[PDB]
Amino acid sequence: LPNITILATGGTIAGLVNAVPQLKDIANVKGEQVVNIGSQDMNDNVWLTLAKKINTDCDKTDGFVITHGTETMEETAYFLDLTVKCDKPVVMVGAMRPSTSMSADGPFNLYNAVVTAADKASANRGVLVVMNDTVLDGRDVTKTNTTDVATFKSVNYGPLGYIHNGKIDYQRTPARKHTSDTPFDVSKLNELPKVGIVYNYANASDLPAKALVDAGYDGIVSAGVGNGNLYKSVFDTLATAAKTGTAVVRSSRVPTGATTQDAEVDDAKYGFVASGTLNPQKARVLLQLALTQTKDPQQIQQIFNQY
Amino acid sequence: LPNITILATGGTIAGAVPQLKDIANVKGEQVVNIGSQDMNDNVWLTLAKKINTDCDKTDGFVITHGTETMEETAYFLDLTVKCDKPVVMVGAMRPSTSMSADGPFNLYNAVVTAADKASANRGVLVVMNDTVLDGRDVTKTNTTDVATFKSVNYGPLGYIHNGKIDYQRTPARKHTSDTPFDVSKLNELPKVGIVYNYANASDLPAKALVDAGYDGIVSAGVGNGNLYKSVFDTLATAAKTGTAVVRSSRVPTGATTQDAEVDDAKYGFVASGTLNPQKARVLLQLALTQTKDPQQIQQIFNQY
Amino acid sequence: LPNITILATGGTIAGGGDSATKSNYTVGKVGVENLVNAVPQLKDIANVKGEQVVNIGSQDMNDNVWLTLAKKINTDCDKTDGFVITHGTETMEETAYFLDLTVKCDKPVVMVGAMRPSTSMSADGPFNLYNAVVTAADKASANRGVLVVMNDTVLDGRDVTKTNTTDVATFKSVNYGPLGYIHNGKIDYQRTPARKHTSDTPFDVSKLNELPKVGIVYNYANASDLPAKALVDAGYDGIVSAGVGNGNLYKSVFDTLATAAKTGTAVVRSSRVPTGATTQDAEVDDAKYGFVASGTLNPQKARVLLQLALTQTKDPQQIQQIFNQY
Amino acid sequence: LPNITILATGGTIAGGNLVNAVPQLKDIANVKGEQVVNIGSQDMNDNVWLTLAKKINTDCDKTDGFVITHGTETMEETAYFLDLTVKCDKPVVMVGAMRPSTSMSADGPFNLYNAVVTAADKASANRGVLVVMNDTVLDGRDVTKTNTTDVATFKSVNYGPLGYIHNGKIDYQRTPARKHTSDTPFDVSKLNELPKVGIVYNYANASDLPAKALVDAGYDGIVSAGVGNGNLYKSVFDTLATAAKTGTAVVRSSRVPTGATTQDAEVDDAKYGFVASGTLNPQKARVLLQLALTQTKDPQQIQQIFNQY
Repeated sequence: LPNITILATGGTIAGLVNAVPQLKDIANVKGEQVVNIGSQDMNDNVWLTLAKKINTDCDKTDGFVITHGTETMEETAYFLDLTVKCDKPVVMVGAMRPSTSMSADGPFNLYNAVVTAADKASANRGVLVVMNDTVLDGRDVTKTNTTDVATFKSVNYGPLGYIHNGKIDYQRTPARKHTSDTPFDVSKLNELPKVGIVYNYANASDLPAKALVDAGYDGIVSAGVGNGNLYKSVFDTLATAAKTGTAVVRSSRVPTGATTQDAEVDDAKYGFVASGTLNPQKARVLLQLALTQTKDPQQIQQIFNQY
Repeated sequence: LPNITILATGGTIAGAVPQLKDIANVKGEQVVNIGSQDMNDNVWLTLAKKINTDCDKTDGFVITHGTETMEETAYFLDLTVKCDKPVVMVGAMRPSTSMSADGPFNLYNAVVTAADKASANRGVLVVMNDTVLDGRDVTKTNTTDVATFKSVNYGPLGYIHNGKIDYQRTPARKHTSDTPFDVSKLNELPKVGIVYNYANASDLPAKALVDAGYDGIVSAGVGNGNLYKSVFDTLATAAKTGTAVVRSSRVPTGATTQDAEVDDAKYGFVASGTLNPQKARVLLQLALTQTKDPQQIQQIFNQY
Repeated sequence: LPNITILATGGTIAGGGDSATKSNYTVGKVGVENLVNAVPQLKDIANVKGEQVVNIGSQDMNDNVWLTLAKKINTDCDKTDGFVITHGTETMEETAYFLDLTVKCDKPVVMVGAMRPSTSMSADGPFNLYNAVVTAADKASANRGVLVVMNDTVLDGRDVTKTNTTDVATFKSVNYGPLGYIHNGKIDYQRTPARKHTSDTPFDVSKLNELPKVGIVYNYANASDLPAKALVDAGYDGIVSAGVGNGNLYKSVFDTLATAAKTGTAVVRSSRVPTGATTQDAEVDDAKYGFVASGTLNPQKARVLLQLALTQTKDPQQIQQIFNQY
Repeated sequence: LPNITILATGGTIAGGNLVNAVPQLKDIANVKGEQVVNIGSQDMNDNVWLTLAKKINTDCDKTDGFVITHGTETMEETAYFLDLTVKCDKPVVMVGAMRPSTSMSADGPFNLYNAVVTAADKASANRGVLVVMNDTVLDGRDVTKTNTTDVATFKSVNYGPLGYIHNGKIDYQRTPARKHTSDTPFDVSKLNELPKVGIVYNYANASDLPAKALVDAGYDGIVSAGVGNGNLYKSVFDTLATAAKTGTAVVRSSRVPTGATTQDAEVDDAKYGFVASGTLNPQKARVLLQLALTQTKDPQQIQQIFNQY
């Protein structure tokens, strides 16, 4: 029986081997509370702590399972998918319903979560998210509904596998480079570059973007309209901010599809970076990491076409 | 034949479409000519006033418009148009010069819809990719796909095949002539901005708006309308002083619900239901022309 | 508190289970009682009582269960505030649309089921059950036709279908969307069906003892016409074709159906494609062959309407008007 | 430029050969074209399938890649057949139109440009047979028609597309895992007919006649479009259990459009000799069953086949 480590970052999602005695029939389960906060307050600090831990105790066990809140689970998963160097399955799991309500999704999610982490096939596929009998990759997965237990879907490329009765039928694996193939190492960092997001919409104010420049942010991510477009005010503010070193990334408020390279905006003339299929939140995770390597817009783009 | 007035706000989306002479006597006039990413309050008031002013001179209106903020203009017109004739919007996701451009057939179908007597009393309508969609619920789901506009929470109202519409639904929230919103006497609208939530979110953006005396702030929260700590503080205090705060969500479907995760009564906050951040901004604005009391905005937010 | 009656048709979707035959009235009654006890919270929103009308897996649903359910609901209308019917998920969408068409009662009738065994981890039964009761007890659910409540969403009997084989979120209205969503015991209703249902249809099954025979044939590359010929040779009143694309037919299937239609069999062209309408005279010249186009109705659902239409008329044009009204 | 062979199977999907209808075609490849057949896809059949496979596997060495024009109705069926039987390693891309070529906003022209664009990409190879529709690249195993009239109807409903196409460039982030093309034991080059496989539908009060008729005419295999996770109406179950006994191959699939029919979940497969088709819908599963029947009539082995391709 495999040894599996459950790393908690918050409250319990089930009720732990007491809560779900079935866990004992699939693996040797050990657990440790790494931190305790709501996911809406997730930060650089916790992020760095988790990747560090995973990298540290990586040889001490056969796989990890991370309980996390759902609010920003898509952010954390992507950051780990980029920064973890361990070659053992790292699986994230949460619950849409409180462990004390009727029909709590937590226990079964957990069990499937463990099952996934403990399957030899689950290795080498990146940081994984297991929700609603589905295995999802940390890159494409995202929360598509506010309350539904089925909210987590890889909206662009789809799931990796499905789980029935503790058996998984994998029929896909991600192509973009992840984990041990990324040049990203935070083992040595204590803080990450400052990157923020601004939203576009009709009559968009420039203050938010201006306020970010004046605080000297390293990076700004634009959640544009349509295929990455920006409202006049935001555009001007960002283009000058792209000439004073601030790395500017064009992404989109639209939940599926890519923000293509020089199509709607002449990225070249201004030095903007197109996020591709990464939503504002994810594009932010990648800008942050790239800004610990280079500061060259032409080099950040190449990063966005690879990871 | 019916008389149809096309109101253009941008470049063409077709080319024209000779088949249109088969369904209506079509008239048109440019109103503005901008990409929709720079759409603003001015164009809005202008479109509404015109619609309400020429309302009797036509059998129905068709508005050509860019796809980026269509869902925003649609809802505003949905709340402010007092005309009882069909108002329908169309765009094209492909340039008219392109192979397999969608604009031409989209426009045809748009006119078909405005010319159908059954299209009345349904609110402002968006017609794309052979589907009729209501102003409130429609949003852009994909950056480039021709089938991008979907009513992701409650579904479409009708589908069009060979020029006829199978209508099986009608929006229940109040719209057009049933709203207390009159923008005729207006030349300006309350200032409402939007801030995004995410891990480590900065409170600067939220701070800047407050410092500029914005009338209202819409939060695009994480999950069911939750806020990152810093943002939460800034916004809680801001509400104490008289700023209208609306919790909406960055998550594309599902409602941001009243008092589930955040204690709305305690902090003077408003929950937007199924309105996304950008649509939530539209109703908050108009709401601000009526009241400023949180419980009254909340009730407006439950009605329209 | 409202009085809600639960009519069960199969296994228990919440709790531990009996293993009882439940053919005995008294025992069936005790079986629905154990449900209330399995979901204590049900006591805070309604006085719940009930009985076991039948007990079969839903793969074995049949005309007889339907005539019974319909008659029962129509008969007990006065005695209660609303109905909640527990049903297996396999053919839930068929039963819902039959009731949607034959129920004359004006109180809410709501169907509910579960994709997970009630003894399973994270069983969905209990909460579906609770939310069905909430829906049945809400005065705003009145007049919306028969309803299916699953996974916090209120659905209408006409458009609802099962989209996935095992997902708890499988029930969706794939063409027109849901009617309302339930958060914390409250329903956000923003739509209501526009097609006539329940008391506004002319279908009365109250004196009926059996229904016209209607079967379904599938189309695919190289399809055989034997299945179609079998239903005709047995004298079926009607045949529904699950066609390819916009209701098209494979060559051999067309030939058989053309003759069937000319000699008394009612023929409805539907589609195996899970969303969108099979439209009149688009891909097939319906008027020349005497065929009916099903609209957004899928094969199973179109079967349900063709049966009812055949109690009224056997004329294709009249039947076609019916597929356009219900 | 690559030499791309457009094989057409019906009317033209562009034009109000196709090279003059889509001038842009010439910027990206050398187009040669033959009309292999001219039927509407609702009449697609075993003979055309046998013909198409042999063709591609014949002229494999003579070109850089294939673009097959096909009606939408059974596209998803041919796609899978050719996915189990093509032996070429060059890209074989399928494509069609949901709107008539003479139509306003016809989709055929751009669809075609993109199929050619797809067949010419060095990346598009070793991914199985492909179906390119509406700016998307889909494998022939999961792709299926989702709506009766929507130009966007083709989706791989269980696993997602292989890539997206913008301005002539493909962003591939997925390749199909199941074995396809050259890695399959399935060889049709010496065949003239395929085993006889039919489909029966399940629903409330379902008749057993359709099933009985296939059995009595001695079909080799039958595919059940079941309810839920492949379950069967009583009467149909019965007829089917005996059929297996009489040596008929029986595969449980589902009328439900997504998700998998699981083995020994709702029906005791071992007890009756049934095979559960997994994520294969009833018409995709007939294709695999026919092929598998050209190697074995053993249930346990057919199953295993449904678990590999």
